[PDB]
Amino acid sequence: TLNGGITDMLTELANFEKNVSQAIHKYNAYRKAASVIAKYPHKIKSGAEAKKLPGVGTKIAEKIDEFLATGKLRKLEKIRQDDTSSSINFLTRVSGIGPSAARKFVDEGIKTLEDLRKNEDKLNHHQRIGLKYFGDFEKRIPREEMLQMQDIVLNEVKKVDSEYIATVCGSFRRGAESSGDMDVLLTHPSFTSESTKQPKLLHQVVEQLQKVHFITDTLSKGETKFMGVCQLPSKNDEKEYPHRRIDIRLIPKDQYYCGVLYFTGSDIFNKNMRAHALEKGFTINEYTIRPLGVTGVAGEPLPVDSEKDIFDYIQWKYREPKDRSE
DNA sequence: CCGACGACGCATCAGC
DNA sequence: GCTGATGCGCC
DNA sequence: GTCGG
Ligand SMILES: [Mg+2]
Ligand SMILES: [Mg+2]
Ligand code: NA
Ligand code: NA
Repeated sequence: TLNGGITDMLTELANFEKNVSQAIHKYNAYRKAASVIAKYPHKIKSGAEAKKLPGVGTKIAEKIDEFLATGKLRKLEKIRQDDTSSSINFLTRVSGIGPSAARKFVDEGIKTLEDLRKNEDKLNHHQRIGLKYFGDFEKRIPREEMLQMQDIVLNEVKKVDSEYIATVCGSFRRGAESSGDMDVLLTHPSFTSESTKQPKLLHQVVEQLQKVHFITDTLSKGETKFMGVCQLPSKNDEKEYPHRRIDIRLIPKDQYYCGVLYFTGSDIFNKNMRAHALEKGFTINEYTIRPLGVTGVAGEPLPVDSEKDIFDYIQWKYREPKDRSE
């Protein structure tokens, strides 16, 4: 947090390029520089000092010099004043509304929270629920509450089938004091990379978690991935808990280690790792690590019997989940 | 200089 | 209905 | 926007 001002500035520029400019690589470049600056153990004195870090080039260096001198950035100050940009940036905060939908709504005059509420019939299902729990979804989940939700999910899943294994990943597994949402990896013996010996494996759990009124809403749902909303039960006279985003991901049992590496994150860590995998001649997804054959095509899945093995292939020393918060 | 930037599931749509 | 492209989101 | 070829 030594450079909190800088990283906030860069994160804001990242969100600008992603939402308004619709330039996904600029957004990624900014988020990368923010990440590598975030863990830099010195209070940065100059842009030139920052340019040494991987991901900080000439442009960001110049902005950091402007920021450190004045405490602001004129590029952001203007963007803060632009009506179209302020609108798009807000609309994109509703889950389900991306850069395209945001710009399309503004063209119709739908640009405020009030406009969205009088026009629910123009939102798809995801966007309606996103609008519904707009306030709740911007609150953080204390680890105390993550531990409660974990006990519920892990015990309800045990009740459907004793052989289900649920593992809460995300920043929770990274040991964070708070989480923005809950992330659940799910494995069952029947679902392997060889055969689905048993249908509705994800459905059964979703239905069970709905019956005990944990899962309250569904954003999207398929055979392997669930996206929805959940809420902790409150006692008598208690004000209710905020509604929380939950993601449940069914991964084949034998591909657990690539799956648990992947949803443990962070998102930037994964990208840095997967980019590095390519430089070392491998491609990594949620399922497998595969070699890159002489001409580009991915080879066959290499054997993986721990998270560390994936680190070994690409010549990385192992990094505990708590050290992946990039 | 300039090509490449991680990799994928689900909802949604256009084309046939 | 199927196939693929696009939008949005997950880490 | 940045970097490695
Ligand atoms: Mg999360
Ligand atoms: Mg999530
Ligand atoms: Na640099
Ligand atoms: Na959004």
